[PDB]
Amino acid sequence: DRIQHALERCLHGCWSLQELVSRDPGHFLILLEQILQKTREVQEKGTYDLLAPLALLFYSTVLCTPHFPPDSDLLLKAARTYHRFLTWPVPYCSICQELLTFIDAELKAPGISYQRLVRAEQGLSTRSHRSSTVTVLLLNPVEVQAEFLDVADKLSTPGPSPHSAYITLLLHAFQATFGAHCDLSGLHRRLQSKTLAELEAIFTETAEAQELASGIGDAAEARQWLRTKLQAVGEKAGFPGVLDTAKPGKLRTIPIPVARCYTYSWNQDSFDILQEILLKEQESTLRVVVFGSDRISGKVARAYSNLRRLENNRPLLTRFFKLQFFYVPVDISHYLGMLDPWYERNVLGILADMLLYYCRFAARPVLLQVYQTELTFITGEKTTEIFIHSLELGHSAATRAIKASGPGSKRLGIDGDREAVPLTLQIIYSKGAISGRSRWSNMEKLCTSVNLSKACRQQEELDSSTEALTLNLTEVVKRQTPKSKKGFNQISTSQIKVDKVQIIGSNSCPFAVCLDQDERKILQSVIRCEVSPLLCLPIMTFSGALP
Amino acid sequence: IEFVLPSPETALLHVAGHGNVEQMKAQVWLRALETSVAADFYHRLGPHHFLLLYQKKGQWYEIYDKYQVVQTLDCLRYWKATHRSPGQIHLVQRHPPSEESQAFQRQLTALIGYDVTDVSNVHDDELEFTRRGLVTPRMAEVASRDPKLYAMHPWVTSKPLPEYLWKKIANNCIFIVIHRSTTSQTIKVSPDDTPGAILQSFFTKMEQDFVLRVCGRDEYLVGETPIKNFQWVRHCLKNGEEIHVVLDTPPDPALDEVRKEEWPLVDDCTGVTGYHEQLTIHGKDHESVFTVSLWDCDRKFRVKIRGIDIPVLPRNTDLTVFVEANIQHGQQVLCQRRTSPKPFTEEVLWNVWLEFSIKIKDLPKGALLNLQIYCGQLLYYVNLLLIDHRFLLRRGEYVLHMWQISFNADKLTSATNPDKENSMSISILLDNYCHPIALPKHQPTPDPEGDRVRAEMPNQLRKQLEAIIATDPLNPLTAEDKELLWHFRYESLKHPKAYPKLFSSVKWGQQEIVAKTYQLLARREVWDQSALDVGLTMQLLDCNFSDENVRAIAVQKLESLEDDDVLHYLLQLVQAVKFEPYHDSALARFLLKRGLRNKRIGHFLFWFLRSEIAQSRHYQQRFAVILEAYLRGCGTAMLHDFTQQVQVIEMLQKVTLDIKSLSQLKQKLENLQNSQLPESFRVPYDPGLKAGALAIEKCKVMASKKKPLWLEFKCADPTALSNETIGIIFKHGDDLRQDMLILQILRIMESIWETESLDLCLLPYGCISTGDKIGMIEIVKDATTIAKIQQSTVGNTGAFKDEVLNHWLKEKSPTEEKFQAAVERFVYSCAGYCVATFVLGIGDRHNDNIMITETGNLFHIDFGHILGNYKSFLGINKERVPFVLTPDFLFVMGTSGKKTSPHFQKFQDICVKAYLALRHHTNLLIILFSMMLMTGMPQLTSKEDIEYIRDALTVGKNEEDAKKYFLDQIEVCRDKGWTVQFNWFLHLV
Repeated sequence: DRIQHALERCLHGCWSLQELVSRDPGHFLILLEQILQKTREVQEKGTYDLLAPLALLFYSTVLCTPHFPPDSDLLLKAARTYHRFLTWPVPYCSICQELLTFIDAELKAPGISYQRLVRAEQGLSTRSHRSSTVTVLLLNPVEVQAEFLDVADKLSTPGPSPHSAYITLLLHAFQATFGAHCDLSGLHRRLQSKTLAELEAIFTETAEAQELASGIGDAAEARQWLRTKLQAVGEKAGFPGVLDTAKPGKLRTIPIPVARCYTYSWNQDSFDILQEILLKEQESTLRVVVFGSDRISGKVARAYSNLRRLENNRPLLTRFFKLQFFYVPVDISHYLGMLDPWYERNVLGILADMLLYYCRFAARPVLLQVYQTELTFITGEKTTEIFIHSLELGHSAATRAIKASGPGSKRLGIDGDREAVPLTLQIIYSKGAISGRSRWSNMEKLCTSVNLSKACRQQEELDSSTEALTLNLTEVVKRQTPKSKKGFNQISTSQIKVDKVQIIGSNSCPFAVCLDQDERKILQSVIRCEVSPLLCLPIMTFSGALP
Repeated sequence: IEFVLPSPETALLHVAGHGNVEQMKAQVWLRALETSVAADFYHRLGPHHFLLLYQKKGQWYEIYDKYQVVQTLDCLRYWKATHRSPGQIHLVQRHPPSEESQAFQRQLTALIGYDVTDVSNVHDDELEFTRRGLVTPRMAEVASRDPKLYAMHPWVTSKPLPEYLWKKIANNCIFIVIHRSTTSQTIKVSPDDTPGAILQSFFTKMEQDFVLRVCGRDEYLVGETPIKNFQWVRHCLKNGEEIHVVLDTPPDPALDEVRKEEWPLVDDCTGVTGYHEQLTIHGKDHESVFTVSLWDCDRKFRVKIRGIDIPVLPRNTDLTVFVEANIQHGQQVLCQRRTSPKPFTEEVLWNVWLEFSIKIKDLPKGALLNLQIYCGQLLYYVNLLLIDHRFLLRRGEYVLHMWQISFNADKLTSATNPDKENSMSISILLDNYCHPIALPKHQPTPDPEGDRVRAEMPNQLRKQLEAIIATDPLNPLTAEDKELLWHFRYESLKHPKAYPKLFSSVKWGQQEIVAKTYQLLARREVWDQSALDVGLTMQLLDCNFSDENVRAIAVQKLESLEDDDVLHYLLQLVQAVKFEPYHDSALARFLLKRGLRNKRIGHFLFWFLRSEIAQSRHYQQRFAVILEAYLRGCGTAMLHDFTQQVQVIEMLQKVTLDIKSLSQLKQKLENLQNSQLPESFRVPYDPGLKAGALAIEKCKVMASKKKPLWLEFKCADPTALSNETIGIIFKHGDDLRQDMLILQILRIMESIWETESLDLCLLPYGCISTGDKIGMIEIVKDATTIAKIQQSTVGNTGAFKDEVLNHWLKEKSPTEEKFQAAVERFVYSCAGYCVATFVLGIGDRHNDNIMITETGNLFHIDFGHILGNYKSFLGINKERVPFVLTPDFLFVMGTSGKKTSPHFQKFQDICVKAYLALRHHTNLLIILFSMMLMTGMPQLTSKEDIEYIRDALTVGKNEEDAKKYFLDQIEVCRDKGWTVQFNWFLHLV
């Protein structure tokens, strides 16, 4: 009853408390009952919002639960309930099909999914063709946060040995089929004396049996064959009685071990250390966890753009591999939480558990909308490929700053809030790309300051999922020459919804760009600025961009 | 399924079930590449795709659908019926169309005036699939066609000869004047003798391979039918003219050859959808689910309005805008949702999910999502067919270009505005699915019969139902009436007159009610042996019935019409094609088949359909596809005739356009006559007549604000008995679709009066619309205008005198007997036109649009001029008269004493007879009026306009009361003698 209340409190948002209430093996089955009831209500009432969090909670609980009872019908009821979801739209029926396959695999092989996840994360020996492993990198500058640095240190500890990982995997696999009829204490005592090679052989045999049983085709026959094979393996390896040996021996949770997380600071050098950790792994998939505020959003987008330019002839992706990116805020997180309520409640909101949960159970990538900026200089050289979230354009003190920077130094004074002398500004904006009809419009006047903002920064009070850009004319000319009425003098905040922008200066009036107060980039002396809108940065979230 | 590769290589494939096996193209392609290095080499030179073909009946068929093998069930069914388990499918190359094929397509495009092959304004392949699917009825009609009878196209009727024509047969004998070379012989033959008997009698009255062709016309008196049953013979008897024929060699059937079909037969699109049990996901293993039944989806319907995009804002109204989405089925809004009002600018963003209260399983076939942009009133509209023509629910993003308004047929179109660069555009998102969602087959079988009722109705409820059935079509049904009709649906089948009301009582927004309706109409028999009622069929083909099965029922009853009966209602059927939700409907197939069967029906169908292609953008593509199918069907001789007609029409279009921009007309006419003028062309409003040279010295331009061309052509037939020319008015700047609809209604009314043995001397002229605001009108000879008759003596200053018309008619009568005949004809024609214009509501006209011949007959002309004014104003803000009964007409009839006269009494009697005759067909007249208002009006109609007729036709009243009503109308006409005409003159001046 209290588990149902905790579930209800979790949905209408609590989270770690809800996960920790499941301390007893029967709490797993109780929570599964509650989740199935909530899912049935959701389907009956057609509530699209609650499907993804409920699906994820069911997946996690079934992954962690030990030894579904032989008489239990949770798996069959869940299979029917989800198979009823095939008439739902694509982002929901996709999760439906994923859970249906997962449920079928867990019903045929009771501990297939937990064994798969733990074996992949710990990088244990695999006899399957093209063996896979999971590596976690926590990219933490030493100036991110003390609490987050400490939690990364806790995750960075090597912790369990391959011996202990094999013991835990074998214990979970044998309990998932022999729940209360196996002596887990005696089995662990016998396993503690086993050698590493023996443990590896036993684990490989059990894993092969589970994979074979996962595709038998008949649930009862698959379970019977897996039970027979596990009994044979136990008899071969000298295991004690595992068939109805002792009723007193009750269930044990066997929680997921801490994944082998590596904490290395890359110092914002465009993801250089990823190649180093590839090389170390040589001597599959890797999970990148990015910690930091908005100040490193530019660094992250440059790094990913460089990686997406380079991987075509780099060993990171040519070797069997999968690169996943996770972001923790410590405003990308605002946008992600706006799209994903689960991300808002769990990540954007004892902490190592949540980081591991986000790493393990976030499988839907959301492509962050980034803007491609190209600047044509006053000297004839053309620069391209600049990525931002907002932009401040036209400042003459900023072009003095860019001239001070030159071709090999930082643009000191590009931070904005600087007086600008009037310049000859041409504004070109493209409108109407919602219907595929791009309409270009032109103005040519005198201007000092222009704001180029993304609605996603303030999308909480606007049209849902609006990828458009806002061009704002405000605080213009009055900063230096308030009496210059010929140009854009004063001008209250005027907003134009735009998608592509071209702002053109003049040689006698040099132009400048402020890239969210990023002074690291070098741009010599620019005049023409072109901003254009699948793009970049697929940050993983629990549920993708629901339509 | 064995496959035959393009090298005679036989690759034995295996039946791969039905789940996502339209990679069968890719599967067989990869298998061919593996099994032949020649295929590997040809991969670098082969086309993009190939074609899979089989042989259903020896003739070659194509599998034209790329989604699932469930579609291909017809080939498998034929193979299992023939018991040949290994089926052969030939893989053939996508050979490009030949040079002659492209030339023929270009000629067809020139004839149609629209490029059917252009796929730049389609978001699906419904039009192309209709093009492919219309081949089967076309080939069926071409194969089952009598060559000689088609070539000679006799115009016959099976209706009994009217008594006023029977009295014109003096001694049960008819004289026919047969011409051979310059010799002419009169042969007396009984009216019950076939043309073969007449020809044998002529030969015995001294080879035998000859026919009788009407002199001066391309009309033949052939076939096995009594000589009295020919429309030409009846026309000659009615006009008292002598029947002249010539002994002509029969036209060669080889001239009507049809070129071979390029495309293989496409079969049907009903394969993708099966019964519910086959499409449902319940009982499946979530791995064999390749399609999802529509009736499984229990969720509410949901559509995401993304935004609105316009290049430049209209300045009519602004400052607020919202979107209203209506799920509706045949003008019945099943559900309606609205968006929040937002400021009206060039681009408005909502990105809001509108979720209706209608379940997805409850969406019927032909359900229509009407997206309307309102302001603050309505600004734009567009429609999307929720269920595709393959019985598939729509999914994905749609950028639909909207229609701008300037109850209407054009509001039901599923076409998208072709003006991409300037029109309003609305972006919507419909949910995507892993598996396609298919609406199951309409009804598996009524084996349980839907619990057909056994208990007798109580007497009181029987009386209530019978009272409901007898009521007029326009009388609304309350909730109680609909509940009674549906609750006793199995009793309402026994009365065919209740079918429109019964099917209007069906709740189309519920799936089970639609299934019960299909079970109900699956056991229709009283309707099948029911005598054909044109009014009931028209009611079933109206805009209120969007269901495919009801339309199929109506067309099935239409199929029993005669050729002349189809000619009577051909324009109404073409207009009713607008109401069909899908392009390939039973009405389109019926029109195609009956235009291919008869040459006259085909000619008039071509012109009626080309006019709609030219003037109506909403239904350009559907009508263009239908016309392309017909033109591919008809023979090459009639294609050449159509080409010559289109050539002369286009060059006269150019001449009218050049003259209207401004002796000059004369010079342009000699430029035409010496170059680019065909030697002879078939007259568009009269296919039996061939106009030859142009009498340039007689052509002119009327003193009209439109400046039409008065042309007179020479008759191309040397066998013509008179030197009379052919008059044709080519007019620009007026919409002639309304005029020709009114003329068709007048012809139908005349047919009704003939059925009740009444000759009102009302004869409509020949008007055909040929293009956007341009058309052609027949010139009635020896006729002038009443306004011009008045202006001869008094009327230039507005003064009007009563004796003008009687004296004018007297002057044109050579003798006293001719004057008496002219007076009688004037009385009859005036009564007929007064009754017709009062019933149709176009009676409030002026003298400038009323004509009279020298024989006394009366005419109303330029119906488009007054129809629009009547629709806009209805005469409620001025002094309105029921019809033009001017005191000059009364003086021609009576003694002007305003008491009575024998001719006036006869006029009253005959007009009352005609009024009651029309009241006998009240239902047909009402449905025709409703269709005319829906289709012929570029504006938007509503109630209080359609129902006017049920006040004019005196619906629901005694015959004596209706007679008194028409007498009161006559009296109020006699009260306003010159007031309304003087007011019209002041308004014009």
